[PDB]
Amino acid sequence: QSFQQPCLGCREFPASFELLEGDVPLSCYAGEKRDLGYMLLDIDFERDMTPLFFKAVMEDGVITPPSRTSPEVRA
RNA sequence: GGAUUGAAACGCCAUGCUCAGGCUGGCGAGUGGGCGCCACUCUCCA
Repeated sequence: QSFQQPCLGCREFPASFELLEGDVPLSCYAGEKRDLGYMLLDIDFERDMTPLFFKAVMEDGVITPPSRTSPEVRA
């Protein structure tokens, strides 16, 4: 069930979804590391729609952004 | 039931492959070659 059909960015791109109850499978670049540069973290609606950026790096195809609620990132 | 740099967003209207031209004039299948040599229907019952 759902409140509405999810989309991959734009409404013309629907997404099929599933719930996982087990282990994460392997990934295509499981044994490679890669750099992305800076990326968008989130948008601050409360302080008049202000964006935030952070540093992105991929290794084993897993990326771990910092918490967007953390105050220090709001500078 | 606030917010996926999102919520809305046509590649569209229409256009001849056309007019016309001979595969034609003409050339012998023709000269001549034995089906021949010889062979019992024949031996019986008023």
